[PDB]
Amino acid sequence: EFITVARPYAKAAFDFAVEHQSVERWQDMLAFAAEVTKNEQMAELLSGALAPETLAESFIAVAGEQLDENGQNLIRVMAENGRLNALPDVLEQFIHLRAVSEATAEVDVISAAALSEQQLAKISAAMEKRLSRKVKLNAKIDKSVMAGVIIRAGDMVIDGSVRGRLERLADVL
Amino acid sequence: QLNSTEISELIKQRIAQFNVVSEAHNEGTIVSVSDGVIRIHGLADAMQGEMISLPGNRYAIALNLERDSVGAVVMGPYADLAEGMKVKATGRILEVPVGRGLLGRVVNTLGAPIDGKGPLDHDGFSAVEAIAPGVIERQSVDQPVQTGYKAVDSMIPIGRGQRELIIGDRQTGKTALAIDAIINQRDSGIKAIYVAIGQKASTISNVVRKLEEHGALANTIVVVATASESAALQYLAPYAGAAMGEYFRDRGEDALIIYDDLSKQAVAYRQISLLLRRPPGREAFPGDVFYLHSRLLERAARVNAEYVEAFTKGEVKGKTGSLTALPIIETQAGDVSAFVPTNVISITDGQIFLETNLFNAGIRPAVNPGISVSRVGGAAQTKIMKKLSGGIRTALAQYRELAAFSQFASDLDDATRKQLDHGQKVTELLKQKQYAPMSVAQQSLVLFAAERGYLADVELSKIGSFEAALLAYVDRDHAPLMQEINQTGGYNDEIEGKLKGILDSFKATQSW
Amino acid sequence: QLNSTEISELIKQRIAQFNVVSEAHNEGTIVSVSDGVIRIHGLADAMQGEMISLPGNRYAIALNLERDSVGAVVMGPYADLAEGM
Amino acid sequence: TNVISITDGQIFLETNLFNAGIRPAVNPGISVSRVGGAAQTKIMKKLSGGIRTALAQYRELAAFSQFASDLDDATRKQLDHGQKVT
Amino acid sequence: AQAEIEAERKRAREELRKQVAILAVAGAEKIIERSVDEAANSDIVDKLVAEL
Amino acid sequence: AQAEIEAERKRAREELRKQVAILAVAGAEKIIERSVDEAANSDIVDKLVAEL
Amino acid sequence: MATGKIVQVIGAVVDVEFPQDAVPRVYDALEVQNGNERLVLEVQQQLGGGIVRTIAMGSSDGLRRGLDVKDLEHPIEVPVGKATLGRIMNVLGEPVDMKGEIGEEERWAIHRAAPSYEELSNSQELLETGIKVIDLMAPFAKGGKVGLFGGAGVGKTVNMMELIRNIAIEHSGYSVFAGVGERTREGNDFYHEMTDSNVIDKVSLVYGQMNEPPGNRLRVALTGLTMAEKFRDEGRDVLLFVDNIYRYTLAGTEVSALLGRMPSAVGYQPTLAEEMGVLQERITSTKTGSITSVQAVYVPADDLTDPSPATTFAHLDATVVLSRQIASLGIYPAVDPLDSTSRQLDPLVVGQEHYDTARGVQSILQRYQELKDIIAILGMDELSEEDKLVVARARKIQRFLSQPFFVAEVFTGSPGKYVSLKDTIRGFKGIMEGEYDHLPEQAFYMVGSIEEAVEKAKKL
Amino acid sequence: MATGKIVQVIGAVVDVEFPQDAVPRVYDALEVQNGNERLVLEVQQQLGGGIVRTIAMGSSDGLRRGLDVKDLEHPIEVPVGKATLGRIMNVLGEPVDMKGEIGEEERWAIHRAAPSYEELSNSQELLETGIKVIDLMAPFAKGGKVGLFGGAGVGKTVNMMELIRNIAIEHSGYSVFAGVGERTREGNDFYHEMTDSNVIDKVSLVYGQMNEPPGNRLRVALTGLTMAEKFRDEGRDVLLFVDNIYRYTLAGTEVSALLGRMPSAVGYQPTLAEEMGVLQERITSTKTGSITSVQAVYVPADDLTDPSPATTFAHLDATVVLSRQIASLGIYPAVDPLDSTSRQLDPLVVGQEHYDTARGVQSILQRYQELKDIIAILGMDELSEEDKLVVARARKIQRFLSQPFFVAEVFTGSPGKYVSLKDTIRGFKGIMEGEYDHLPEQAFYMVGSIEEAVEKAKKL
Ligand SMILES: Nc1ncnc2c1ncn2[C@@H]1O[C@H](COP(=O)(O)OP(=O)(O)OP(=O)(O)O)[C@@H](O)[C@H]1O
Ligand SMILES: Nc1ncnc2c1ncn2[C@@H]1O[C@H](COP(=O)(O)OP(=O)(O)O)[C@@H](O)[C@H]1O
Ligand SMILES: Nc1ncnc2c1ncn2[C@@H]1O[C@H](COP(=O)(O)OP(=O)(O)O)[C@@H](O)[C@H]1O
Ligand SMILES: [Mg+2]
Ligand SMILES: [Mg+2]
Ligand SMILES: [Mg+2]
Repeated sequence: EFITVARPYAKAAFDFAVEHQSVERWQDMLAFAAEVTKNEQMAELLSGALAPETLAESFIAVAGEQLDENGQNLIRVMAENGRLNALPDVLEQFIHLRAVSEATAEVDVISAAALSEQQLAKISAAMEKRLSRKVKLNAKIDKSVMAGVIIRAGDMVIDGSVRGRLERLADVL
Repeated sequence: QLNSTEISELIKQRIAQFNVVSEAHNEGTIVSVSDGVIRIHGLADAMQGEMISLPGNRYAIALNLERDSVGAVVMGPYADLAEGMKVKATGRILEVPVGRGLLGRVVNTLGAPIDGKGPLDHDGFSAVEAIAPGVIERQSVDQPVQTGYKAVDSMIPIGRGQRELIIGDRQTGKTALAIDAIINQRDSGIKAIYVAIGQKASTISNVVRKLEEHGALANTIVVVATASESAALQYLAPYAGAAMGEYFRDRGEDALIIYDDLSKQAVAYRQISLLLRRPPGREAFPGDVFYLHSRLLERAARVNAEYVEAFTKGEVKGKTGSLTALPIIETQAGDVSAFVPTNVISITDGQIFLETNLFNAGIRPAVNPGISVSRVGGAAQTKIMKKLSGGIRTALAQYRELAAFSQFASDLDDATRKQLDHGQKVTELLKQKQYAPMSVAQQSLVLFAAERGYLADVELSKIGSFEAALLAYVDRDHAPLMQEINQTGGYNDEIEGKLKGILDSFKATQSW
Repeated sequence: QLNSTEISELIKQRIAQFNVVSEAHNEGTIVSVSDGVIRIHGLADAMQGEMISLPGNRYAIALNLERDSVGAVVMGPYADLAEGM
Repeated sequence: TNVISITDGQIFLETNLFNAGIRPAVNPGISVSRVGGAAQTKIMKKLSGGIRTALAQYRELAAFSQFASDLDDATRKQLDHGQKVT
Repeated sequence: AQAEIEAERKRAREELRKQVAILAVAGAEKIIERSVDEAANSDIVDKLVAEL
Repeated sequence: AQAEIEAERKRAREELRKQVAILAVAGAEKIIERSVDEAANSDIVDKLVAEL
Repeated sequence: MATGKIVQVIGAVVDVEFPQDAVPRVYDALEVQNGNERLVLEVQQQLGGGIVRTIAMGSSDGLRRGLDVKDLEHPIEVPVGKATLGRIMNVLGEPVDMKGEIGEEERWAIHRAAPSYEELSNSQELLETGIKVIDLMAPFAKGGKVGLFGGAGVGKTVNMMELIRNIAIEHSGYSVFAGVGERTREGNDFYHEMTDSNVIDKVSLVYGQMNEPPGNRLRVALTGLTMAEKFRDEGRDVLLFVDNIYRYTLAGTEVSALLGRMPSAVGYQPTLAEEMGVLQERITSTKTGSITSVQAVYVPADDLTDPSPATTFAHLDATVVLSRQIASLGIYPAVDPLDSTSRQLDPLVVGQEHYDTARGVQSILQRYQELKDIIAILGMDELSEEDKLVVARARKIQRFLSQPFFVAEVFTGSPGKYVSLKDTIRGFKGIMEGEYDHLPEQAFYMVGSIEEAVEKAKKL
Repeated sequence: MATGKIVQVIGAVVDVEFPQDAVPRVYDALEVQNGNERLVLEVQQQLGGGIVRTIAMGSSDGLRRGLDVKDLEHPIEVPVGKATLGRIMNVLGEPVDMKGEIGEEERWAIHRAAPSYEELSNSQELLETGIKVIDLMAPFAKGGKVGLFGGAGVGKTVNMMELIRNIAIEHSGYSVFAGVGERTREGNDFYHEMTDSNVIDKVSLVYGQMNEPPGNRLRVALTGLTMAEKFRDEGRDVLLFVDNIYRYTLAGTEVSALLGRMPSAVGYQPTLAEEMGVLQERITSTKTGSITSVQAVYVPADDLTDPSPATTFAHLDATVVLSRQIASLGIYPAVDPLDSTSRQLDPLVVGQEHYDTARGVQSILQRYQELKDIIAILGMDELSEEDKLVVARARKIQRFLSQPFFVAEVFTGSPGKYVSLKDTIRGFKGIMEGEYDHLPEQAFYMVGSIEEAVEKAKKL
């Protein structure tokens, strides 16, 4: 897994994209650089024991959608460290850093049924009291939580489900 | 059994008490399962040592707060868990039932009853991991805890609040010695705690059966981590025992705790460390294993009356609590230069070295007097014993210096032959049968007998029948003096005269 | 999985331009200090066994020349060296 | 020992005997055949009997019967035959 | 005494079948935080006898 | 012997309460399964958002 | 069905990759078609990312990367019950003799919990064995565990075959023999001896011998226990013989590194004591029914302090310790009386006379050990006149501990003997008390009761 | 404000990330709130990119990730000067005696360079201890170091308690006691002994108790040493007591293993001889003043050769070895007259009178050792007249080296004695010259001074 080795490149790319106010461009540049890594053949070549910069060049050749200085230099440094397979996670950490910097958060809403909207208004506004960020809901439906709703933001959750009551009671008994 | 009415009403009380409103909690997901360790990804607010709560009533102790993972050890059968399961971080530390009700129960290390004789009547809960009383809180140990072994209570005293290490090779009486220490405390007001790490369950059942055949079981708590239970439970069990003993200590009572095989707690902890990939030290033990035993044993203490009054909020006054520990260690091939023996030999206040040669030759208990020590020493004895045992020390020291000549003895000079036979007679005197503890009166009498030369003429092979006859004779004919000694332990020229009279009368009037 | 002394600030410098030929081959920066040993980044022309001159008029001996950094030992009190000198 | 644990016996050739001209230096007492006599021709089985314990005994008897000896005629014929055999 | 308690045990088994419905409705009402005069009691009695 | 009888009473007057408790929560779950209503569900939402 | 792919193969361990949602549970059994074959994998760990890491219950050779594996959704399960009886079975519970299917009614998963501390039972009822030393020094009880600790080639298999002969023919219930990682020759000899005695239909046999790859030697003991655990739960009483328990931990060590676990004390796996305890803790008697077991325990390089014997000692009730320095004297059985011991050697249990005789024998033999250095240096003449008597009696006690075995007629011709306990404590009490103190040493070597010795003296 | 965040917590080891302008130096102290309680961390390494690896000076439980770390721009630094005397402090210089805040005038950092070779001054002023065997056999001078060597139970700690009492009551010299890995029972015994003896107001106590994390047990020696350096800079002669060097080296081994350095000969940290040097080299007699030291050193298993005692020998000037055999014969204080040694024991410094008295005692004992094994085989009467006189004087000297201590007064009851060096030499010379051949041997035991021997002989 690559979470711990993507962190430095993610932080550096984000710092750079902030200093040049080009965050939004870097994000898609990195998305593309990630999906090239997933190609059937390239993934084979990424595993082959070729020298760093020859691999770097064969990789750059497949990208015209990279800004010809900074994206290339990122790729070439990652090649120097043989970490090109980490792009799928450099992307995620870049996205998370963007979220943290813009003070904007996503929160999941898992429910027995679709809510009534003003319910969603109260949910978001109070989560903006719980969290300082601008909160973006994305609701989902599951009949396992036969009644009420689960609020899942990040890794803090609020269990208002009847199922949670039912079992939280069951283990007293 | 029409108590079903009560049953249903009890369930109704549990229903009524369920405070059905919610609480926010922090969540993670399992991403690995192997050999009892799970890797949890998330839990930004996990704390070290926290009890993480898995599906089913199971928990795990979070031990590694790595940069992007949490390594946690499952406290129970782990084979059922699976990748992708969800996990919650309680705020809680590991707490265990504790209190007076436990006495006579057998519990696993979570304090669930395992004897099967129903639930517990505990007095609340206590943290498993606590810090011992500071320097200012102690009080110097000056009370005896009687083992009932001539060989130990004379030459290697143990005081209330001391920490005495029983160490020796396999099958030399380490458990027998500790269980006789427990049995002897049936009447003595000391509450005992026996905590078995990594033993086979049928052995635990056997020792409990012996404690029930004697009177001792009603006095004592047994804490069990059988060898089939996971490493986390084995490794934690000594703390659950100490937390049960501190309930008594912190309330002015006396307790005695017997960690059976710290040398298996160390092994369980080694396994846990190597599975968490922590850098291994010597013999692959992780480095902190000294801290591991150090914090555990330092909790055995005697606390002055003021700390009790402060803790019990004025309810108990003028009494000093005390917790005594007797950890047991096992050494391969007598080798005392290993990692764990050398750590616990450094921590404790004394050592009882049990020797397999002495155990084979017939000397039982096999305590080796020449390398056993006790740094509380004379301070902890009754002054009759304190008076009388000094001469046994010197008799055996001269015997150990002369012993080399025993294989050329016929060539020796009678001026030394006297000593070289007195040594053998006092050594043949310290042999003792199992489950047969002696009151202090009997040990004092039997040591006085050998100290004042009465045995100088009894033949070696008869010493034991001499001793038995003497103890019977005094028990019928002179009981009030035994009552006095046992009740006070004092010593006087008066007492010495009475003893000389008893020996004179016995040696003429009775036979063996 | 171990990082190899490649870190946020240095990678941002390599982002700015990849072939940092601008840097002198004679100078570098301390990137780690521990137990009396330090790792130096840069110093492309260090030679094994050389004397490296620290701030405060002290010396270090370059013993490990590796793919990205120079490991050296300090010839005196090391405790006041800091990352970034 | 790993291999002593896998085979059906061992022929232990001892260097002390080999230096004394006893060649082959088969040390009886350590060497054994875990299939035993089941493998031998009937004549060889008959004639050999438990001979190897006889030479094991003779060889340990010589351990005490060099500087002194006792029962010194039956041990004497025991030693005589053991020596002519070896 | 072991045979005597086994008789007592089955008599309790008889008595508890009634109380467990009352516990199920009390639980449901506390769980939902509201009373309910539920209609399809057939599902309640079906569980009530079938497992016990 | 008397202590062993009183133990067997406590033991069989714990396992019986386990049996009732399991059937109680299964019954309350079935009651909730039919009693579920969008207005009451919306009040559950209102209580969890007020508690939040 | 499929829904797996292989992604690595290291020695005996194979990594398999499943869709994130379908990953199997630990100890589930997978299956692979190794060419014109079928191979069963037991999963040991769940790595992240839908991977799972497994051990191959068969020859690992021939596996390509990218094969398709099928996920059986249950652990390994073996035939159990009366049907198993008198038949030979694989680790997977396949029949391995040439006869037909096992007609079993029921199959149990080989991974199970130990019985509760509540359930255990304790019994003092002694078991008589024909063997002088074993039931003098280390008597054992019906329902206990016995262990024969020994080096290579000292007699821990022959001794177990005599224990089988003496106990098992004279016992009514069923029996199980689990062969773990030892010779196939011996297993075949045993099978034909059983079948030509007609006792085979009492005995069930499991065999994961030396030839098999590590997965078989790893999991076979659990099968043998599962069969004994069935017979126990039926309320019978059972004799369980394990051919060599050490091979189970050794097969664990072979695989340990490949599962990615840091090594430990002397190379062993980190989980040694747990891996041994979780097996050892389920082989016990209980209030519903009882198991008597004899386990042979090999000690490597004759080092009794190696981790594997040292952790085995705590599990067993009666430990018999064979030694090469006694067997090289021709004194079979080579039991060392100064290391053998039993939980049952108490006055309360064996009665005063037996206990006192055993302790007297130990005292004499220890006093003889304490002299061997002075005897070695200065010779026997410098001893005191009473020490010469101690030595002369110890050197008789050592021989009288020897006994000829019925199974060892193959090696020595001499016919075996059965010695009753009453008849041996008398003989040792005699020798110690010096009433046979006019008889040459070799009068005692390889005899039955003391009266065969007094006879053998007459003929030299 | 607090500028760094915790990113790892692995046992006692904690890692903290800072912005790259603010990275703490090495040995800088950091502070973090462990809930309702403050915790400080000491920086051991700088690694990576603003990441720092640290040891917690307190119990590590309860730490979350992401807590805010405020860095102090100081190393650890402690109160010093008179204000400390009669206080007990931990490694951080906080009170643990409940007498409230220390009332510090000044704080000094615990890490500082040793004196230059230029600043030292060789002065041979012998210490006077009042202990007969030590003052005669193993004299040591100001600025020097003494190692008390012995197994467990021999009397290192009580010898140190007596040495403190004598120096503080008779000579009024300030003393620092640094309990590196102190046993709390023994630390409370010490505190009450010093307060009863009424010396406490001239001693400052520092305890790093065993139950504390390795960082505490390692650094306490430097706190005690910094307090001694402040009293030295005031131009006093102070005496510094260290309760084990062995536990200092064990704490260093634990901290090294926790930091994950590759271990060395017997697991000891790479840096063992440096850590020992860094501690030992600050204890020296600069021209301005003096630190003398006495240090207890447990020898594990009586080997005298594993690295912790073997490495410490290079720094000691005198070595006093205590034996459990002598102690068992009851001659406390249990120095063994023949094995103990000192570099200061040569005529030029002690004077010929002293040197000759010491060598005389050694000769007399060394001949008595020869004679004991003639006396065993042949009995006393075959000796010559001067051999019996040598034996009688050797026993009287061996008895006379015993002495009652004002701190052992609780164990024996008997009141302690202080013996001046004049009286020690005059006594041993008078015994060897035979001036006291008319007193019985028991008259010499535990009396104290030689006139008290002459007095005691009357009543016996
Ligand atoms: N004082 C005694 N007299 C006679 N026999 C004794 C005595 N003490 C112990 N024994 C015997 O020694 C045997 C071993 O006892 P025990 O199990 O207590 O030793 P151990 O050190 O606990 O062994 P293990 O380490 O395997 O637990 C027991 O069978 C016991 O009967
Ligand atoms: N009672 C006996 N009489 C004669 N020989 C014996 C006796 N017991 C064991 N042996 C010898 O022990 C040798 C070792 O065989 P075995 O017991 O199979 O070793 P292992 O214990 O390694 O299986 C055999 O060759 C056999 O000759
Ligand atoms: N001079 C002495 N007088 C009385 N008791 C002593 C003396 N020296 C040592 N002891 C005894 O030795 C035991 C341990 O003393 P301690 O100083 O703690 O030894 P150590 O520090 O060497 O372990 C105690 O019982 C103490 O009474
Ligand atoms: Mg035991
Ligand atoms: Mg074998
Ligand atoms: Mg000491």
